Amino acid sequence: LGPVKRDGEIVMGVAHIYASKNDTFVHVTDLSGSETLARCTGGIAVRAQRDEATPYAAMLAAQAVAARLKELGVDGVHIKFRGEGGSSRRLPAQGAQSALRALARAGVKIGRIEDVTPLPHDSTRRKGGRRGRRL
RNA sequence: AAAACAAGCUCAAUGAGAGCCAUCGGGGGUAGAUCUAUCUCAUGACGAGUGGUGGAAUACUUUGACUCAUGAGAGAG
Repeated sequence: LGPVKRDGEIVMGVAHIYASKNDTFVHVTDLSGSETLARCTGGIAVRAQRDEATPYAAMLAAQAVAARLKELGVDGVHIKFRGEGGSSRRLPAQGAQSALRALARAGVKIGRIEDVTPLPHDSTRRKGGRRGRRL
């Protein structure tokens, strides 16, 4: 129970797919900023830690949200892609594009996909150092 | 005082210096704005993990972190 729909109207929301190595987030919310059901690979998504970020486990979490959305029930959610933060400069993982596609074939209506990765303008030092990571 | 020596001190170097003219450039200094990013703090939303890895653990978490939204501050770039 929620929308109190007018009759022949469409209700829209947001996705916020934060895709980063080690985890995936499908934290859907209203445009204003009131959070609806979220979920993620780590929580209800799986187990292990091995397979948090892997694109099956993102695909499982993105059905678990869209179970609820029809129920709430929204309709379609705008998708914004967040990769990772500024110092690292990392763009979204593979687990994004499986999470998006599970919402489509759930199925939930969509539109306006954006990359909202916080990139810096120069700014700060990375981890590691001069030589950086060497493994 | 009045003479004479054509009295005399070369050239204007793809040597050099100085001058003048219209440009050019992340040359240097001082002062103030600007742009995202990161961190902190305050408020709201949610409700079990988040992090991190070849794989894990130490670590922070319902005295509500992690993500999402607004607002203020800081120092560096």
